[PDB]
Amino acid sequence: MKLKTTLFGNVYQFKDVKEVLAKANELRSGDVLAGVAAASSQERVAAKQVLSEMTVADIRNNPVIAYEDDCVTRLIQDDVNETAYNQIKNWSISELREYVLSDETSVDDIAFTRKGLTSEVVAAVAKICSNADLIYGAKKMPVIKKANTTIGIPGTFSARLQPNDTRDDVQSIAAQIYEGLSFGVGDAVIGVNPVTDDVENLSRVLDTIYGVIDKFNIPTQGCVLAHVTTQIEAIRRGAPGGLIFQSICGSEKGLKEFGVELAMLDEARAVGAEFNRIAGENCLYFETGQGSALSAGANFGADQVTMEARNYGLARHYDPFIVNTVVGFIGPEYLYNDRQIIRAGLEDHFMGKLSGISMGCDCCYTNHADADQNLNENLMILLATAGCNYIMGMPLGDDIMLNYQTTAFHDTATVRQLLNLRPSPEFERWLESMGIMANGRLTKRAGDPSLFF
Amino acid sequence: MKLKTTLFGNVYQFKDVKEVLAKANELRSGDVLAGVAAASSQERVAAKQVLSEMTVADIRNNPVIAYEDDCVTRLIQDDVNETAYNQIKNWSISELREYVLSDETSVDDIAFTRKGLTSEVVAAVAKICSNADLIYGAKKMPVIKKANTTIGIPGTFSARLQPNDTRDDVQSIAAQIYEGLSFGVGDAVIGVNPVTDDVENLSRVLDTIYGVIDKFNIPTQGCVLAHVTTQIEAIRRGAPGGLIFQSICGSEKGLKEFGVELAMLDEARAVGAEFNRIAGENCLYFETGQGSALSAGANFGADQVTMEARNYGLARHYDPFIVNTVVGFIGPEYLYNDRQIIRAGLEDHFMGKLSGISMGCDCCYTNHADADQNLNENLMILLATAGCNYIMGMPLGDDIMLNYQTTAFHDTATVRQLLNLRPSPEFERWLESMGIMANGRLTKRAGDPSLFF
Amino acid sequence: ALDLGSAEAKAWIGVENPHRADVLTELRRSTVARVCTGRAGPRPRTQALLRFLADHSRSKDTVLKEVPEEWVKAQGLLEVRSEISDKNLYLTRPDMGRRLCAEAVEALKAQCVANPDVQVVISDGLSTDAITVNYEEILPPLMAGLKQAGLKVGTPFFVRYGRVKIEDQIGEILGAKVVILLVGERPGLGQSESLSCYAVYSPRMATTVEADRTCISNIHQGGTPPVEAAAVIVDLAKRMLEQKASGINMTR
Amino acid sequence: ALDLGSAEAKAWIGVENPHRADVLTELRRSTVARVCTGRAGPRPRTQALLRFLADHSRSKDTVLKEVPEEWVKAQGLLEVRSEISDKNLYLTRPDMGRRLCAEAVEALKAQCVANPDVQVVISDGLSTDAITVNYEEILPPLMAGLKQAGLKVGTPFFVRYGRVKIEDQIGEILGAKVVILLVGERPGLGQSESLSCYAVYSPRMATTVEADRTCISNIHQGGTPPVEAAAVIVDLAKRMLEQKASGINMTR
Ligand code: B12
Ligand code: B12
Repeated sequence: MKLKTTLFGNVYQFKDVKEVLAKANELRSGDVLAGVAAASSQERVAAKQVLSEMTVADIRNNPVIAYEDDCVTRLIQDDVNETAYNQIKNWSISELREYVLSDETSVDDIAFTRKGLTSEVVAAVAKICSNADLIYGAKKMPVIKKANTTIGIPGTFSARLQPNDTRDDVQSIAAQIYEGLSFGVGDAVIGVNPVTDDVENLSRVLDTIYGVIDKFNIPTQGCVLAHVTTQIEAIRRGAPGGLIFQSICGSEKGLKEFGVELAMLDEARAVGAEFNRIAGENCLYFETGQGSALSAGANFGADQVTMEARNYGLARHYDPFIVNTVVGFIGPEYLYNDRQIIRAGLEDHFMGKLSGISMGCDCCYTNHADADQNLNENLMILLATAGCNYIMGMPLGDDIMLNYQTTAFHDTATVRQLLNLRPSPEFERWLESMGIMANGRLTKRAGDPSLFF
Repeated sequence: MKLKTTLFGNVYQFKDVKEVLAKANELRSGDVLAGVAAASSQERVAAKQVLSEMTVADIRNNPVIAYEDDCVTRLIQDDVNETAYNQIKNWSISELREYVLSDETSVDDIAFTRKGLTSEVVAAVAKICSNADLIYGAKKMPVIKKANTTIGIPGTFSARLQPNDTRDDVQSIAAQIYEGLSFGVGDAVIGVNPVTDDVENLSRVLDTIYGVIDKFNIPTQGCVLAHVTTQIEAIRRGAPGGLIFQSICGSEKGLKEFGVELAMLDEARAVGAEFNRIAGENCLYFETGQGSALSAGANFGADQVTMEARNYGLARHYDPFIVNTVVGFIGPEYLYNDRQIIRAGLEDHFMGKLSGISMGCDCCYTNHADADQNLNENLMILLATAGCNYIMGMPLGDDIMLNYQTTAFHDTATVRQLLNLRPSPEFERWLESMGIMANGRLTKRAGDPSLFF
Repeated sequence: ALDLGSAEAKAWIGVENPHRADVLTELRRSTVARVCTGRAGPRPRTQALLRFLADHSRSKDTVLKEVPEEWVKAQGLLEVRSEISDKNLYLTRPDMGRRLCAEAVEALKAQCVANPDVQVVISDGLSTDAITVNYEEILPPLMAGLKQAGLKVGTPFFVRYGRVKIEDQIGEILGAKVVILLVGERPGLGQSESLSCYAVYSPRMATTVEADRTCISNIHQGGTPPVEAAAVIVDLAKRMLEQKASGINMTR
Repeated sequence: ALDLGSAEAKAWIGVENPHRADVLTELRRSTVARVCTGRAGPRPRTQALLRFLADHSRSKDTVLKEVPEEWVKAQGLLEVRSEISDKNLYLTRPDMGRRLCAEAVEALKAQCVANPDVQVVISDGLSTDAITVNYEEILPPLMAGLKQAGLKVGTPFFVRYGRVKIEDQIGEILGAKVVILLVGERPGLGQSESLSCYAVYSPRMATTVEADRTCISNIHQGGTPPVEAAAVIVDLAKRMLEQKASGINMTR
């Protein structure tokens, strides 16, 4: 391969594939913090051109953490269809970008081609894509999964009901649930982060969610977003199993930071098949985000975009019902501003869809980052046009307990009625029977949690 | 009225309506430069609340330049339907916002209601709207006009072909036209900004545009974007008339800066009626933008959003075929970065649709502003979801002559195929007959100007 | 005639033509989440948006608020410092905030006690208000609780510009068996006084991971009350020294 | 291997299966605009996007960069400032660039000739390349042509950090009947040497509007050549003194 190019008479030389992957990124706060960012705009474009001229075999054969030293690398490498790979190994990343974006490339064409990718190659395509490339590219790569709802069908748009409370108070959780359902939020999942990580608290919060689900016969699923080991214990001891959640990271060191082993996720799939109240074949739920490997000391000199793609290669092995990035959940150290949070949101969603997972996004920011609620509404709409499978929903987007701002219940109803998108077909049918939705639109009686009483 | 609120125990006092209107704006570099911006976020929100408590009467009876002193104010005030005004005069701006956004408010409801508004009231609603408020509100307010194409039908999306050259060279203009049509750009207008304001040069440019139009029987408009006086002279002496263009400003002094009298625009209507090759009843073309009144010393202590609303009230009197704001066309002194340029674009489009004009946007930036092509692509898609009537098209968005970057020919085709939008129905018919479009999508042989040869 | 920061604005119900308005009041009462504000079409009502934007203006101010150092002196605390100089540098460098500067190491080896069973550290972190509002209710019954029916307690001190991985260096310098750190998390929208505790058994900079920590979070008046949360941490520190383990390594 | 700044990269045709490939070359010959680069779906091709991105990085640099103070001295020009100190303040304060600083007024009265018929002013404006590249081709035939079978010419001078309304103050102080400003217009993506002329008859700060000015724009080797543009500006200056008007007030 070439690791050099000439731009405006100036030779630009890079040490390895990892540096070319790092420096071809659009400017963000975490790349500078990792010490891996481009020194100037000219070197960024030079890294982009070197990357685009590098071949699929070049980047596949140079993963950012080695095969012997990393179980996530091994999992990604071992999942490759080698026949798909051998078709495309001598393509440049430029040609692979133009292949993905082409109207002559069908969903079934990409269905086979993506099996010959690794995560680093997926990242490499995203790095030489513009914002509209990322949106149009993701839109023509739908990923459809099924729990008790079907998510990811083109023309649909789903939402996580996120009814979090400071005390895990079951009246406060139920109140937020009745509110979300009245806006048509919850077809992805009704998903609580608990304050306490123990079995009888998990079971009580699950009883509260499924109390509402069973009373009104809602086609959806519940989730309590504790550590996966505590979920498994609760479900084994006879709590209602819906989705089983784990936060993941794109290296073995990053998983060890999170306290997760791969056999826990294998156990999660087996516990799902025995116990869980799920009609379809997908029951896992992952959350990811740029910066997490950097925070763990577990990026190994790789940029946060490459590391986040490796999350999606990891997630793909376990065929989850849903995955979302949590784009501005951490803070300004990794993504500083409106434009960095938008760009990362579009990158993460494109890379997820290319990896063949059911990719949504927590469009969000923190109060110590340079962002506001207009950012969330900018990003949610852009991602909706990219066929983002789901976003979050909270009352006006205020998380009273995780101390950040995500998207409102209002925002899902807004996006659906703006873009003529529907819920999950099972959940839409329920909304119409409750008198909450007609023809994709909130009725007069909608937006009112008192309707359930 | 109240010029006064308490927020977190602190009293926030304002001098007049003008100060409240200014400080309620989202932060931009133009309001700081004008000296009119809020001192903090707290005072911005206080100004928003004071504004939202004010009535339609309060803001109508305080225009930012007085009736007796300003011919644009007189035009805006005298065009009010007073029966429509008397219905809504005791509404708060909070109530007017909620009326606009309501799903129980139909297109026919707003059609009468907007006739009771003045431009200052239109601005007042926009100032207390979020980004998603501006996008959703504008989308439920379609404005449809007709020349040789129909623009602004929901489910459609149009584009100006902008084939500019440094020398007005007729082969370079034609080459850019053949490129633009091959991507399906030009259903709004084929519109050249000329280097020389000169009847001989204007006619030669117009002969070149209409050379292509008459050869391939294209349903569209030609325009040459010199000063309106030289357009009228050229059309009188027998150059092909399509759209007649003028840049406008929201005060009399701003119009004097541009060398524009109101009677020139009356003359442009009458010349269009006598001379112009237009099947429908709309034949005028205005361009606007935030900062222009401030540049002219003609804002009179008012913020650039309120001034830009007054453009649309001026434009509405002449019932033009198309108006667009030129959002980042000037530079960072008035709108600094991505975030400010997006917000202004959403504001300007919402205000144009609320004023009842056929509102599009030049989604654009300059090379001395903190901005890149990804911002253009962010904004063009957001505005397209808002039902933006049209954008610009140039080869990769590079103006070789006006020295800025707008949207590509690619970008209109991307928007259409992303959002399932069509051209103008007349122009789409032509694209289908030319083999350029099938079912909304560019065919294999599209994107290639050699098709015409 | 409304303060947006008032209790009346907090309790406001904006649903237009409610099915059962008495239920809405009880739902509003049940939670500090912003329910029952209704809608205009699919969009928030104006007052709900205004109260949102008001709270956000207040929230941004709390992130760059700092303690007086003479408040820290008046609590009887040693002030010690990270590698970070300013609040602007803290927000952009995590890596400097989780190791101490060169005069901080020498201050801890001279002034604080050597090899404690329990060692309590206070940091402002991401919210100063979290450790200002809560201090008198947290720190006395915690520091009494570890001594009164316990064993060897450490001398407490303040780290400026601290992130939580700094407590591994603190555990290595002081030789500490249990290292507790009470630290401000991110300010939320409506509230900036949420405190967290992060705690390791016997930390080591090379070896220990984040899963080795026990977290107890949302310590304020609207979560778990700081008095009874101090009883939780002392019981947790007793349970750490008994089974020689913390976090994921702890039983049940 | 390809330099994106090369002439081969600029001449590239990216349309993949052409209808008539000989027409495609002739269309690329006719235009400086980025025609004929093809597509991937409805998106730009990779090389077209890369060369766009390269040209933007270079265009961004032409904004910040400043003419050597010794280049102006070796050109034999007076240098004079506006109210603006530096390039960062220039971009955000147009009002300060339309006013001479207090020392600039006094220098103009000291050192320039009083009550000229035609005054030539050169400013960097928003493009230093525009005045650096073009100068030796535009300015000596401008100063000759106004003199040779003509009239009372001013002494030419440089204004740093000038925006075009500063020529109203220059005309007032110097008593000039015609003020010619040659100024750098804002830089395009692939091109940064575009010069504009702004000229005004007998200007006054209170009363002169923008429409009273004549513009001649796009002066460069890809536009109107600076040699033959100098003859246009001399002809315009002659006409402006003849009919005692400029801009929209001029005939024909
Ligand atoms: C931001 C955040 C994260 C970030 C961490 C990056 C970062 N720079 O902080 C990411 C996204 C990685 C994350 C991941 C997870 N987190 Co977290 N996190 C938060 C949050 C919102 C902020 C905490 C904070 O501001 N700390 C204070 C600042 C000043 O310290 P800091 O140095 O900047 O951040 C450090 C700590 O926050 C720590 N940390 C972050 N999460 C967790 C979780 C646990 C169990 C531990 C021991 C430490 C820890 O990592 C950082 C060190 O670099 C809190 C919510 C809250 N109520 O505060 C939850 C929270 C602390 N996390 C929670 C959980 C459960 C998780 C996960 C285990 C999710 C899961 N179930 O799989 C993962 C894995 C974390 C791990 N074991 O390493 C729980 C902890 C429950 C408990 N008491 O045990 C909390 C309280 C939220 C909740 N769900 O209730 N999280
Ligand atoms: C940016 C711009 C504008 C901006 C003004 C910038 C500002 N207010 O800050 C806006 C959008 C307001 C504008 C408006 C118009 N402009 Co203009 N503008 C440009 C552009 C792209 C840049 C000029 C520049 O960089 N100036 C250099 C900087 C350093 O000077 P500045 O002090 O910061 O800006 C001043 C001048 O730009 C001046 N100005 C801008 N346009 C025009 C046009 C004329 C005729 C005059 C006398 C002055 C003038 O206004 C500013 C005073 O504060 C040029 C195209 C180009 N390649 O140069 C056209 C250009 C100069 N404008 C043009 C025209 C025709 C117009 C309009 C008359 C359009 C119309 N048909 O109604 C209006 C009215 C102008 C007026 N009388 O005020 C023509 C001039 C043709 C000619 N040879 O006379 C040009 C060459 C573009 C073209 N179509 O070919 N424009």
